[PDB]
Amino acid sequence: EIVLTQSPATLSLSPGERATLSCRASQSVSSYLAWYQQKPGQAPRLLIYDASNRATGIPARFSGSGSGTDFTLTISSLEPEDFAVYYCQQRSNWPPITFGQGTRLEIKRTVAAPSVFIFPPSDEQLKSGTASVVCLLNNFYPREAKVQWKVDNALQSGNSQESVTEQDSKDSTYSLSSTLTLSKADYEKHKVYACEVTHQGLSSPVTKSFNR
Amino acid sequence: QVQLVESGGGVVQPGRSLRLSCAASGFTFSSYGMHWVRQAPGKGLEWVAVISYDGSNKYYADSVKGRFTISRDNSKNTLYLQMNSLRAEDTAVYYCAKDGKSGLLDYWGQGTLVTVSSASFKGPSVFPLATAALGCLVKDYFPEPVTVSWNSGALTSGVHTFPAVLQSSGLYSLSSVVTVPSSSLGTQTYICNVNHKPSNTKVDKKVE
Repeated sequence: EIVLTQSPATLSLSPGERATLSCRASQSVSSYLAWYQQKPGQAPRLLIYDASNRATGIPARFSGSGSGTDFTLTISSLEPEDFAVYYCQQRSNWPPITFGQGTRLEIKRTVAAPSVFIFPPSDEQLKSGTASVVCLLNNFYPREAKVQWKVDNALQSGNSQESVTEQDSKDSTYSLSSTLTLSKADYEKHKVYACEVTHQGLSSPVTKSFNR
Repeated sequence: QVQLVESGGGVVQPGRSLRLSCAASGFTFSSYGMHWVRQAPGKGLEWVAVISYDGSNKYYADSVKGRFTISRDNSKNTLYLQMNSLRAEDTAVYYCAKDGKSGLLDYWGQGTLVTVSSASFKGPSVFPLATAALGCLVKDYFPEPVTVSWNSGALTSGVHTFPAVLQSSGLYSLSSVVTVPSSSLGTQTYICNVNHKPSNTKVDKKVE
């Protein structure tokens, strides 16, 4: 088993920039190193084979170097095309065949604050003996944020789920939904309901809240 | 003209069986050797198995062995995955790949999705979420996937349809949102159109 390491995880870049991608082996894999492109909801595709070789149909913006433990992926000028996920893989020592974990290429943009929205549970859910509390994080950059739930000032762990959008193709934004799950009974017992938003581009953190 | 098409996936119960297929066109299937790779949700690549030339030689990843078998009908050009004893974690898109002429994955297919659940087929409930934001809450459905529309597709703009969560339940939940002029709003009607096909479930929800 070769461990492959990809650095960074995330690359945040503009179009036209040079792109440089890294892959470290755990022992020498010699020259046996591949690179793979995966655009979203598609499959993998081969870029580089054996460090240094272009695959068919693969444009010349795409490049690689290295030997032993040390590998590079080169893109010369970013097409927007190229903002994707990139994997490395060894054929030196297998099985198992191994992959890198991925680098993702993000569009880099100006820092954007969220956009914060709170949703009380509906009416109609209330009956199913449902209750969902919903907090919205609108169109923000970069991707790291933090939600905190609070119920009558008790903060909530383990009771929550969150999702994130893909990068906005016009905005280059991210959005997030947080779901607070909760008993009807619990719901009723409590008064104050509160989503607390912590982000890079806020002076301070934002709190959206409601009284049941 | 190299094509690969996977078939065979499914919802499948923990403990059971599932066969996958990989139809090759375009090349010497029979000269190649073949793999399967797998892609859990939110997650990276994971090599599963390899079959030779010849059928003679078969390697398996550790997490799979004794459960999975790799095989091959050369002469209907087809690659096979037999999955016994399915667990929860075997949930993944399953890709078939062509070995080059190696350990190199030359050509991949588009994949086929395998979902491993004791959970019962279900439609969603569709709750309302009332510079303005609005949307719909799509609770407690199984399985994937689901579609959202706003105003029959006439609203596109300021739309966020969020990826689904799994549920302790084993049901899915989700959100679609939209931002809008507070202006509008008196006055413009908003309806989220929800399609959940594996249940034959359609819901139209006015939010106001």
